[PDB]
Amino acid sequence: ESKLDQILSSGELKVGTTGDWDPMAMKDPATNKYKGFDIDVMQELAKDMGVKITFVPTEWKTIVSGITAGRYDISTSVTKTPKRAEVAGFTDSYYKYGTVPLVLKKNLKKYSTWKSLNNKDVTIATTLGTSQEEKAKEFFPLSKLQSVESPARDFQEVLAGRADGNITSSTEANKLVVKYPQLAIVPDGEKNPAFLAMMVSKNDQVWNDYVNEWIKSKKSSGFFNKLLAKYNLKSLL
Ligand SMILES: C[N+]1(CCCS(=O)(=O)[O-])CCCCC1
Repeated sequence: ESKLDQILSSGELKVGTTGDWDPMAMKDPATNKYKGFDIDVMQELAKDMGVKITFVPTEWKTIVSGITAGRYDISTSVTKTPKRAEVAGFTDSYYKYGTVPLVLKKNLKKYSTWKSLNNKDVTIATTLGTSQEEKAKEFFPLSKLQSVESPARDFQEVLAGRADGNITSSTEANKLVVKYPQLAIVPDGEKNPAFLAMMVSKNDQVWNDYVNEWIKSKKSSGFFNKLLAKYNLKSLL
């Protein structure tokens, strides 16, 4: 009695999404249309299945519960975690991210390593009260900290030369180095690597297999790496 059967017979694929994640899954302000990388992924899957997508709004706090309860067939991208996998299935991953450091480009030879940013003479900008700030204290215990309060942005301090570096997700960094060509990712790998995947019911092997099969097929023609580039996004190796 797999969801695969129900999706094909009904002609409808139900997709749970928060719609508040630029540029993975957003709603267009005026029109209220869903757009973004995960939306295009789901459009392609429904096209290949010969079915229509139904978007089912949810929030971060309930999006996993929407899978467990059967409010939708599949989620948009979420971070795969052991805790989440106790209750939900995940598809294969198509996007790897982690924490990386940003500096001004001109200061690359000076700050080419994590260790170079961990020094009494270096200032690291952080955002006050965040997860990110706690990680900066872990990675750069010898450095001087500039902890600014939202809405002030940590990266703006780096732009202004008031701090030498900051850290953020590779996703955000990729976006920032696009917008501010004067910035660069310190090329010394990433910390706390993690993976985005779609959730499906933990108890429906047949549907889980079907989506993984489709992902494998798409990967063989570079579909996801091309779609990531469409959005100027890039997966870590
Ligand atoms: C970066 N992000 C997504 C995190 C989603 S997670 O699966 O990791 O729980 C964007 C939207 C709000 C929440 C934070």
